[PDB]
Amino acid sequence: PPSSPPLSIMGLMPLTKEVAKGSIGRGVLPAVELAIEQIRNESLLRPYFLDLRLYDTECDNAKGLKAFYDAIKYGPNHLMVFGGVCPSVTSIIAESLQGWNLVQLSFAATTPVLADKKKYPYFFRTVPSDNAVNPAILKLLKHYQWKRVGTLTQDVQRFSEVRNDLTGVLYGEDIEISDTESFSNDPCTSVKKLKGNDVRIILGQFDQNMAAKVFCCAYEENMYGSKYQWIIPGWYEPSWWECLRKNLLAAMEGYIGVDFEPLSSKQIKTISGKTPQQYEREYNNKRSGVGPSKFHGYAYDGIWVIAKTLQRAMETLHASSRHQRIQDFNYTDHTLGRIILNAMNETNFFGVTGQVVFRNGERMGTIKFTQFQDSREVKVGEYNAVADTLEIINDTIRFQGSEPPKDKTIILEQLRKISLPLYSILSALTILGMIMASAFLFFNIKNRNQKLIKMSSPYMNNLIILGGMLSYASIFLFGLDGSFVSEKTFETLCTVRTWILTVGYTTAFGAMFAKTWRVHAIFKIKDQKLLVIVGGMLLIDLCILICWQAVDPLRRTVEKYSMEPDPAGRDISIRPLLEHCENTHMTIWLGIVYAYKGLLMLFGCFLAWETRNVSIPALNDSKYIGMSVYNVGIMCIIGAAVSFLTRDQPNVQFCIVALVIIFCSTITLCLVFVPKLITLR
Amino acid sequence: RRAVYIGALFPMSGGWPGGQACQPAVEMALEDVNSRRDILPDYELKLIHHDSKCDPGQATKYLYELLYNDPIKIILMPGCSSVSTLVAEAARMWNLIVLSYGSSSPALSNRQRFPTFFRTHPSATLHNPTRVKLFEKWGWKKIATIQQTTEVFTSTLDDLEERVKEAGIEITFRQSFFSDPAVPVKNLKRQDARIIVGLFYETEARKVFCEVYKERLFGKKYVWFLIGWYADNWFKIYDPSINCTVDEMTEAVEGHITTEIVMLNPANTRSISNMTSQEFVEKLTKRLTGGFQEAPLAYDAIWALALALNKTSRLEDFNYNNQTITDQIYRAMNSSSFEGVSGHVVFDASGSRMAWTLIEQLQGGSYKKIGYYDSTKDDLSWSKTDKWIGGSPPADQTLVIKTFRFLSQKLFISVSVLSSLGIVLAVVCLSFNIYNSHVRYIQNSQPNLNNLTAVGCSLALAAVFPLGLDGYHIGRNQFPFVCQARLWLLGLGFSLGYGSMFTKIWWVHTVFTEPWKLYATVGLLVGMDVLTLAIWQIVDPLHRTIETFAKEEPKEDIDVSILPQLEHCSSRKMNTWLGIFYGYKGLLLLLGIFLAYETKSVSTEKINDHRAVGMAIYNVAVLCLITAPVTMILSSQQDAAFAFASLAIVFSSYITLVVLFVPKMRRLI
Ligand SMILES: CC(C)CCC[C@@H](C)[C@H]1CC[C@H]2[C@@H]3CC=C4C[C@@H](O)CC[C@]4(C)[C@H]3CC[C@]12C
Ligand SMILES: CC(C)CCC[C@@H](C)[C@H]1CC[C@H]2[C@@H]3CC=C4C[C@@H](O)CC[C@]4(C)[C@H]3CC[C@]12C
Ligand SMILES: CC(C)CCC[C@@H](C)[C@H]1CC[C@H]2[C@@H]3CC=C4C[C@@H](O)CC[C@]4(C)[C@H]3CC[C@]12C
Ligand SMILES: CC(C)(C)c1cc(C(C)(C)C)c2c(c1)[C@@](O)(C(F)(F)F)C(=O)O2
Repeated sequence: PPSSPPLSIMGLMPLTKEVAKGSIGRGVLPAVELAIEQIRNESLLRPYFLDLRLYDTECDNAKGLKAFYDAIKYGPNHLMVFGGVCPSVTSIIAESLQGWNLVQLSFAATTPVLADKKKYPYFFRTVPSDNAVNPAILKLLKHYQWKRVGTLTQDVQRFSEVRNDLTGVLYGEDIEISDTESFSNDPCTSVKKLKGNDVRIILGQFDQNMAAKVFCCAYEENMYGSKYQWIIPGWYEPSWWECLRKNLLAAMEGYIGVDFEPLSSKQIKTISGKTPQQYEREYNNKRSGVGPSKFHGYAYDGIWVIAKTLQRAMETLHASSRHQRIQDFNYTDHTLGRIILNAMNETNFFGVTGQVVFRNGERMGTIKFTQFQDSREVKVGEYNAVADTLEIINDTIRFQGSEPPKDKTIILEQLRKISLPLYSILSALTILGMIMASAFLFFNIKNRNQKLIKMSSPYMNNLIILGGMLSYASIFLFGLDGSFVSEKTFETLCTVRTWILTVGYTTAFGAMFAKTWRVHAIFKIKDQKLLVIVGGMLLIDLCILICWQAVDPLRRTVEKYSMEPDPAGRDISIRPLLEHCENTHMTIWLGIVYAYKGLLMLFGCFLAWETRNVSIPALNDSKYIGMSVYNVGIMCIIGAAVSFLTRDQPNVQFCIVALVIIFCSTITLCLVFVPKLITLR
Repeated sequence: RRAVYIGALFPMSGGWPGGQACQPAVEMALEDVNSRRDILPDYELKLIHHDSKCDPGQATKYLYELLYNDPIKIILMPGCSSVSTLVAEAARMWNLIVLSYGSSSPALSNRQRFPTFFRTHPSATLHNPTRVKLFEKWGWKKIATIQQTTEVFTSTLDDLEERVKEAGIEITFRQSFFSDPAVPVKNLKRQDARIIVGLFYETEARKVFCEVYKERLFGKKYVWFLIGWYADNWFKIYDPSINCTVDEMTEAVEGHITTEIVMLNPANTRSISNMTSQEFVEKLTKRLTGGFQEAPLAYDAIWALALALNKTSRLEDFNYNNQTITDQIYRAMNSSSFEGVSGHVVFDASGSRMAWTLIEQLQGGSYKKIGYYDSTKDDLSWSKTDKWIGGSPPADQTLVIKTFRFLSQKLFISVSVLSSLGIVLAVVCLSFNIYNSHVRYIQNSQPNLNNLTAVGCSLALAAVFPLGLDGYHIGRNQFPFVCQARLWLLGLGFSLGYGSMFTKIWWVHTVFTEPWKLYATVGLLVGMDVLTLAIWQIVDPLHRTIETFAKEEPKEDIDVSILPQLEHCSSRKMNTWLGIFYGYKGLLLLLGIFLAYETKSVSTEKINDHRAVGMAIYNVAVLCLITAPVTMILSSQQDAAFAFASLAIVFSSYITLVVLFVPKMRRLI
C-alpha cells in the first residue's frame, strides 16, 4: 500500500506470557490480523489503508502509562486507540482523552463505572458490563412471576454500583426490594439477619473467592432446597472451587449464574459473508497451541465497526481538504473528535454477536444464563435485550422440587371456630332439660281439676315454662359460627339471638310475680289483666329492641390477631381471625336493660318483703321463689360481666354462658315445680 | 547563581480548591530562601505550576507537558490525593522523588509498593481513634456508613473496622456510589438507622443533603458525622445543579459533627526562619474565607528539602534514567528530621508525627467548639457547650423499656375501706356475744364457735392486705414472705369458720336424725386440711414468678417501644393440682347443703341456729364454686382478677355475719 498512510491504530494489551492475563494478550490477536487480512483482500478504505502499532501494558499502571507516553512522542499522529483490558489502566486513561480530542474503544471494560459520559465521555466499548444483566433478570422474574427479593453484595466500587443501578431500574415495575445488607470480608453476621425473614430469593453480586465463606455459613444456617434460588454473575472461572466439600457440593447445586455471551447460536450470513462456525474454524486453524479466548469475536466486531464508522466519517462535505487533514492532524482538532463521536453515536449493524449498537456508550448485547447441574455447568437459556425478549428451553433447567418456589410463605386464613362438640354436648343437655320441661307439661296439664289447680291458675305457669323453653333453646344460636356458617347473615340471627332471650326471661319472670301480686292485692276480668300487663311490657321490650336497632345494631366486625401462627407442621402462616358485633359506637345499651330487670326484681321483691311478714304457708311458696331469685340474680350479673371482659377467647364464652342459663332455668324451675308433684304423690 | 526548575500540581476547583493561596504562600516561602546564604551557595530554587482541578485527566495532560516538553525536573509537589496516588505509581519509570503536602490516603504508607513517595499531611487514620471515644462515651454500638469509592477512603474505613473491633463495636451496613448518590440514602431510611458516618467531598455533599431533605433525615435521631476540612460555609453556596433551596439544609443539617486536625504549632516559639504563626498569618492575609488551614505544610516541606540539599552537596547533570541520586536523596529523606513551623517535622510510615486533633460542632448557623483531644494518653479536654434537640444523645435503635403492668392502686384503698368496716363489725359482734354470754336464748346456741367463725372471716378479710399489691411502689425486693402469706392466711381464715358452722350441722343428721368430742372433732377437721396442705405447702412451696405479653406500640414517649411483663407466684404443675384441691374443699359444703335439705323445719330446740345458718352457707358455697374457676381462668388479665376476688369475701362477711347476730340482738328485746 504505497499511495496512502497507514491509518492509525494504537494497540494496548498484554504481550508477554509472564502474567495469566498475558494469555489474553496473545489469545485474541490472530483473529485481529485475520480481519486485517480480509480488509486487505477487500480494501474498503481506498485511497487509504490501515495499520496498527502494538505496545505493552503489563497491567502495572506505570509500565503501560509510560508506554502510552512513549507511543505518543516517538510516533506519528494517532487517531484512535484500541485496547484496555486491566481495569486500573483504563479507568486512568479514560479521563485523559478530553485533553487530546480522542476516542477509545476496547473489549474488557466490565468495570461498569465508565457509563458516566459526563465523567468519561469519549469512551466506548463493545462488551456489556454487569450493568446490562438486570434487564434480563427482571424479565426472568416476570416469566416466573417471582416478586420478592433479598439483595446482597459486598462493599467495593465494582459491585456496589451494580446494586445502585438495579435499585434505579425497578421504578414503576411492581416489585419491591425488602431487605438488604452488605459486608467487607466476613459475610456471616448477615445471612442470619436475612434468614430471620425466611426469604426465598437471593441476589448476590460478589467476587469469586468469597463463595466458600458464603455457603459455609449458609449450610450452618441451612438455606437450600426448593424454596431458595440464587443469582450470581457467571464470569467466574469455571471450576472455581479449588470449609467443607460435600456440604457445599450438596448445598449449592441448582443456582443460577449469569454473564455475557461469548457468541451467537446461529449461522446466518454475516457482513463478511461468513458464519460463526466458519469463524471458529478460522480461529482454531489460525492457532496451534495457544490458549482460547472468549472476548475475541467482540473485538473483531469492533474492528469492522471501526472500518465502517471511518467510512461514515469521511463521507463528509469538505472531503477535499479533510482527505489530507487526516494526515496533518496535530492532536488538537476538537471539531474532529466531535465529528467522530457524533458519527458513532448512531452506528448500527450486524456481526457474530447479532446486531451491535450503543446507548450512551453501552452495547446492546447477548447473554449466557447457566445452571450448575450436578458437578458441572450448563447453558439454560438466552436473553436478547434490544427487542426485550427471552428464550428458554425445556428439559434443560431443573429445580430440586418441581414447582416455582413461591417467594413469600404458606399464608392461610383459618377462621377460628369455637367448640367442635360444643354445638353438641351441652346442647343435648339442653334437650334433656327441655324434655323434662315437656314432661312437666304433660303431668301438669293432666290433672287440671283438683285441689291443687285452684292454688294457681296453671296457664300462668305454662306461660312461664314457655318463656323457659324459649330462653333455654336460645343457646344453640351461640353454637353457630365456624361450621355451618358462610351466609354472612350472622347479624340477622343475633337480633333474634337477643330477642328470644329478652322475651322469654322477661315474661316468664313476671308471671309468678304477678300471681302473688294478685294473691296479695285480693288478700293483703282476671287473666286478660295480665295480658294487658305484658302488652305494656312489650313496649319496653320493643322500644329498647329498636332503639338498639336504630341504624343496624349489629356490625359483623372481623378482628385480626397478631398473625403469629405457626402450628400446622406445614410451613405456613395462618392469620387468626375472629368476629364480633356492636352498635358501632360503644357498649352502653345494656346496663339500661340490666337495670330495667333489676327493677323488676326489686319491685317484684316488694312482694318478697311482704312475704317476709305475710304468714306465707296458706297457699304458696314465695320461699321457693326467693332462693331462685338471689341465685339467678348473682348468676346473670356474673355472666354479663365475664362475657364482655372476654369477647376474646370464645371457646369458654360459649360454655359459661350455657352453664349460667342451664343452672338458672333448670335447677330453679324444675326443682320448684317438683313440690307440685310431691303434692299429687 | 545556579538554579533548578520545579514543577508542581495544585488545585483550582473541585474537591479542594484551597491552595489558591497556597501557591502564593509557597512563592513567599521560596523568595524567603534565595535571600539567605546558608540555603545554597549556587542554586536558586525555581518553580512551575499548573491548575489540575483535582481532575486526573487534565492533570495527566499537564504532567505530560511537564515531563515530555518541559525542562529537566527532579521532584514534584502535588495536591489532592487521587493525583498523588497516580503519580507515585507513575514515578518509578523515571526514578523520581515526590512529596505531597495535602493528601491523606492511608494506603500510601506502603513503602514497598510506593518506594519514592513522601507525605507530610498525616494519614487521616487519626480521625478514627478520636471517633471511638464518643462511641464509648454516649453509648453507641451499631452503625451505617456511606462513602464515595476512591482509594483514599475505602482503606480508611477498613481501618475503622478493626480499630473498633478491638472494642467489639458492630457494623451492620455499608453503601457506596460514584456520582448518582440518590438511591443508597433511600436505601438507608428504609433500614431506619439513626447514625450516619460520611466520608466524602464538598461538591458531592451539597447534592447529597439537598436530596436528603427530600426524605426527611434530620432532627431528633438522625445524627451525622462528616469531615472537617471543608470550608466553614460550604453548604450555603449556590448549586447550579439541583432543585433545592438554602433554608432547607440550613435547617436540615442541624446537629451534625466534624473533626479535623491542627497543623501549626499552637505554641509561641521563634521558628528556624525567625518566624512564627502569628506573623505567618499576617503575611498570608497580606497575600490573601477558604483554603488556608493547610498551607503551612509547604513552609515546612521545602525547608526540609533544601536542608536535604545542604546535606547532600552535578545537580543540573541529571537524567531520569539515572538511579543513584535518587537513592542518595531517598536515604537523605529517610534520615531527614527536624523541628519547624508545624512541629517535629519528621517522616515515617505511621504518619503520626502529630497527635493533636480538633472536634467541632455546629449549633444553628455556624461552627463552634466543644473540646480538644490527644490520643497518646487518651487524654480528652472538654468545654461543655454541646446541644441536642432533646438534651441528650440518642442511641442508634429504639430501646425497649421493660415496665410492669401496675395494679391500679387508686382502687385498692376502696376495698381496703370495706375491709376495715368488716373488721369493725366482726370484733363488735365478737365482744358482744362473749360479753352477754349468759342466757337461754343466748347461751343455748354455743356462740363460741360463731365467734370463731367471724374471726376466720376477719382473717380472710385481711386477705385484701397482702395480695392485692405488687405492681406499685410497695416491696420490689422481698415478695415470698408475703406471696405465701395468701395461702396460710386463707384456710386459717376460711375453712375454719366455714367448718365452725359445719360441726353444728353435722349433728342434725349424725345426732338428731358433747363439747369436747366436738372441739376435738374440729381439731381433727382443721388439722386434716392443714396437714394435707403442709404435705404440699412446706414441701412444695411457691415463689414470685414473672410472665410477659407480646411487644406493643406505646407511642406515649419520644421513641421507645414498651415490652410489658407480669408476675404472680406459681409452680410448674399448677394445671390440675390447685383446682382439684378447691374441689376437695368444696365437697364439704356440697354435702352441707344436703344436710340443709335434711334439716329444714326440724328445730330440735337444743341449738337455736339452723334457719339462716343454711342460708348463709348456701351463700358462701356459690361464691366459692364461682370464684375458683374464675380467678383461675382470668389470671392472665391480672388487673381485675382481684376485682371479683375478695369482693366475694367481703360480700360474704358483710352479708354473712351481719345476719348471724342481728336477730340475736333483736332477741334481747
Ligand atoms: C343492679 C346493678 C348493681 C347491676 C349493674 C350491672 C353492672 C355490674 C354491669 C352492667 C354493665 C357492665 C359493664 C359493661 C362494660 C364494661 C367495660 C369493660 O371494659 C369492663 C367491664 C364493664 C365495666 C362491665 C362491668 C359490669 C357492668 C357495669
Ligand atoms: C355495691 C358497691 C360497693 C359497688 C361499687 C362498685 C365500685 C367499687 C366501682 C364502680 C365504678 C368504679 C370506678 C370506675 C372509675 C374509677 C376512676 C379511676 O381513676 C380509679 C378507679 C375508679 C374510681 C373505679 C373504682 C371502682 C368503682 C368505684
Ligand atoms: C357483686 C360484685 C362483686 C360485682 C362487681 C363487678 C365488678 C368486678 C366489675 C364492674 C365494673 C368493672 C370495672 C370496669 C372498669 C374497669 C377499669 C379498667 O381500667 C380496669 C378494669 C375495671 C376496674 C373493671 C373491673 C371489673 C369491674 C369492677
Ligand atoms: C341450701 C338451702 C338453703 C337449705 C336450700 C336449698 C334448696 C335447693 C332446692 C336450691 C337445693 C332449697 C331450699 C333451701 C328450699 O327450702 C327453699 F326455701 F328455697 F324453698 C327449697 O325447697 O329449695
